[PDB]
Amino acid sequence: SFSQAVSGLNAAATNLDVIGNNIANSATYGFKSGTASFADMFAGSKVGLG
Amino acid sequence: SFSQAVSGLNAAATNLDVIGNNIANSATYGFKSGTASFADMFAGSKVGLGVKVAGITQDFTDGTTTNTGRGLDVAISQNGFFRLVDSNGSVFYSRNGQFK
Amino acid sequence: SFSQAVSGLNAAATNLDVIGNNIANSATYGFKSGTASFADMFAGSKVGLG
Amino acid sequence: VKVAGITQDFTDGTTTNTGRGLDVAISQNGFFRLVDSNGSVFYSRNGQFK
Amino acid sequence: VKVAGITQDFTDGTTTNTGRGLDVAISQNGFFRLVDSNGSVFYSRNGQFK
Amino acid sequence: VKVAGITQDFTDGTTTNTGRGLDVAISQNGFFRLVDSNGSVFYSRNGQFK
Amino acid sequence: GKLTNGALEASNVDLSKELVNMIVAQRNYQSNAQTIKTQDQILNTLVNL
Amino acid sequence: GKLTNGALEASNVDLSKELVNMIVAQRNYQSNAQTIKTQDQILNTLVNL
Amino acid sequence: YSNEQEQVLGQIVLANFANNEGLASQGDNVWAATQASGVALLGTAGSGNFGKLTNGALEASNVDLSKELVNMIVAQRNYQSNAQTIKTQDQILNTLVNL
Amino acid sequence: LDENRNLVNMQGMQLTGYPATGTPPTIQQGANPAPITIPNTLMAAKSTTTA
Repeated sequence: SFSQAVSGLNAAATNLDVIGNNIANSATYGFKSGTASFADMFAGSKVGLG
Repeated sequence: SFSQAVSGLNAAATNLDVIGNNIANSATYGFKSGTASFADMFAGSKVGLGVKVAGITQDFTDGTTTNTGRGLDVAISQNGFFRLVDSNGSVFYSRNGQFK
Repeated sequence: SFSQAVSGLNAAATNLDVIGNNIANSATYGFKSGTASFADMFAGSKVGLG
Repeated sequence: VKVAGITQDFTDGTTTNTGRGLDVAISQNGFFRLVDSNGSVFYSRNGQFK
Repeated sequence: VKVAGITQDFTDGTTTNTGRGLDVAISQNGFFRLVDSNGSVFYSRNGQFK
Repeated sequence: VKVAGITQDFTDGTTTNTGRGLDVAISQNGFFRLVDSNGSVFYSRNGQFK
Repeated sequence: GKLTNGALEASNVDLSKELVNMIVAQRNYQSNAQTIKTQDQILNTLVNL
Repeated sequence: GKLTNGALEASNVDLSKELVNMIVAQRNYQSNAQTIKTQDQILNTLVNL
Repeated sequence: YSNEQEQVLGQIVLANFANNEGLASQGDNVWAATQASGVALLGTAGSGNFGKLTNGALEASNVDLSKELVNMIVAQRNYQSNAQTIKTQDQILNTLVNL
Repeated sequence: LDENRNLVNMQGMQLTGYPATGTPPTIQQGANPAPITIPNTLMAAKSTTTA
């Protein structure tokens, strides 16, 4: 199905986005770095959903 | 007839899906890759009847211990599991040490 | 009658079925490929039976 | 032959991401009790609200 | 068409120097003779010796 | 091709002085023997203690 | 096993080994689907006979 | 179950599963056209006889 | 073990059969010895008529798709040939019965 | 493995093999095989007899 692929793809989109923001703010002063934290998803079945 | 195909066909589809999940989870920290294991079926005759999926088995070989520098980030090196609980009271087990 | 043909027809289906299973069993780990073997028949007369 | 019944696979699907405020997800068994204007009561799973 | 057979090439390749002591390489015709477990006499040319 | 195995080259390195006291190197074959808190026995070659 | 502080654990999923498997999985699924042709043709064949 | 503020539930339906069911339904339904046709043809023989 | 020793919790036992192709598959990927299929004829993994046990490896599917993708086609063409026979058989019987 | 700690495949079939007896344990060569198991027990302190 398309569900897991879409979820992974728009998760990697945010993963690139946070790196882009971190790079763009590599010169600000009161800045704390950012990182994404993911968590996979399962239904009642044994096969995952993204 | 169709039984020899569609059932096996299903297996193939399922395989791709789990593969996709691996690709979709190559960045999650507390994740374990999973692979499908199949098994044939037979009637009383000498002809097959397709394939049923037997089990989605994970591979618990430990990964790389990448660091972050935060204090509340611990990682297991061998066999073991963090024991988590929920508000209701149920129990769970995990390996992601990214606490808070 | 149908005997000279229908049996072979059934045989043909089996020859296909044993292939289909092998197509389906192309991902299992302990499988062994399988084929079929046939044999003609002869009645009292010298005409084949199927 | 017959029709014993018409069933529905109640295995919950994927939880998408929309970012809106008035969107809610149900991770397991659980329903939303809604009322009609006249006072009737139905039960649904849609998370679209406003 | 059949497959008349598979023919191996018996030209001597290059001679890499690894520095270990328990390893050799044959320069011309000749094969190492080995016997495993029960019996049987196998022939080889690899020089990596445990 | 089957990966027969990953071998290790056990020649000695270059002896480098560091000026500390809790550090010893071996000039030829030999291994330091260490005990784990779990009682397991391990062997090593880096001489740098605490 | 020991608990290392200030570190986490990777996903142990290697991409160089999964992309090659996905090609085989796709072509295997296509080959499985190829039987439905003969099978559907046979059925049509049995019916239109 | 649990809740999540900002999300939606999918349709839990798969096309790859469903199309092949539709094929066997197309083939299985036809396999019933043949029984009714051979069940009526025989009767057409009797009335003409 | 934690006492720098190790037990022997068992040894894997193989099974070599003089006759083959009599092993009746039993659903799951297991075979059963039947009549004339031969006795179990046990034996360890070391010597005799037995093979090595590679650790961490698994058997392949023993099928090459290129081979059956054409056997399927030729078997199909055989199937419509049969059907043309059986079509002819139905046709023949048809003309005679209506006559 | 299993909760009963047995060498079992994907369908509930115990792997069978030669058992081991004696102290120190050693396998047999003609015994009827019994299902292999991985007990979580402790070794006993066997006193010295020869040196």
